[PDB]
Amino acid sequence: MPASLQQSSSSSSSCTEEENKHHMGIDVIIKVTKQDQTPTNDKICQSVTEITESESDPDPEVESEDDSTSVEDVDPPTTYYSIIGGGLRMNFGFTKCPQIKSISESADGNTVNARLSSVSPGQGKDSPAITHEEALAMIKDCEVSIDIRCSEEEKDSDIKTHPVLGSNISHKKVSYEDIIGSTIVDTKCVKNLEFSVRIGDMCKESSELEVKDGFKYVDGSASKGATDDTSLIDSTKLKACV
Amino acid sequence: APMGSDPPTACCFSYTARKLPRNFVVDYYETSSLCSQPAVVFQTAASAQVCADPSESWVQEYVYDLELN
Repeated sequence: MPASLQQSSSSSSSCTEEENKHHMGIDVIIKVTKQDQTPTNDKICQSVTEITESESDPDPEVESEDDSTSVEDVDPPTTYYSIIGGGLRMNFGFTKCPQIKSISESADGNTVNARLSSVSPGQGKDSPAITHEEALAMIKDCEVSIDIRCSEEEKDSDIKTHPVLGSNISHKKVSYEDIIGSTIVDTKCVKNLEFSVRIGDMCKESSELEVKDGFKYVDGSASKGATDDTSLIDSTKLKACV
Repeated sequence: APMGSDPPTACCFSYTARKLPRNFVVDYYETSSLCSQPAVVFQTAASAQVCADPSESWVQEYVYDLELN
């Protein structure tokens, strides 16, 4: 009975009370349809590999940073991920975008989905908050890349019976902001591919701080279109891959 | 050695807005041609590959630099 009480002001305990502050997070749902050729593969949440640039300037791995001074002028690193599963290998590089703390996945039929997003305050995980200035600044530079490939690792699934932590944000229709960067897809194992992203407050929408983007990939046919990606996938069948 | 039928390929769909300093660019590669909308792709250190519009000078200068050293 942890009576230690997680304080209250903690960004992890609850939302802040500083009007000029918001809990900026991110949500990136994705639905991919397998080709009628690819073999069966339900083994989802096979594994996940988190990586990040040398960041700051602790010890550049053989000239991996500025190679010289590194105060705080400019030095934006990229967080990469390689969530394997569903016979597919999905990877994305978040640059200057909220820190993802929630990773889930699931399989249904000949398609597989993946929920990549940040955690809302009061979930047991950090969820920093900043001012509108830094918010508008981030939502602008924030860019996420993608590069799916055909896997074959028949390894087992590594999940946790612990419910998936949501960002409390909905993929409704709102201001359009080009956040999705490059998107490489090997037809060899991906017929369709829907992209949906969002960035805003995890406590309460703020319109200006709310934005969205996405595309529709079908049989090699792409198409930009801001639509209600709220039902794009069943947020219930999601499973934390740890 | 009969080439495949007509299997689509990787063709830039969108470019990154933020330019990644050379420090995070050890190599690069170009899309293809089967798509009348090519572009230049650059590699990094903690990512993989990311397309880039060749319409921006810095993208060209970056390529010219990798062509030499």
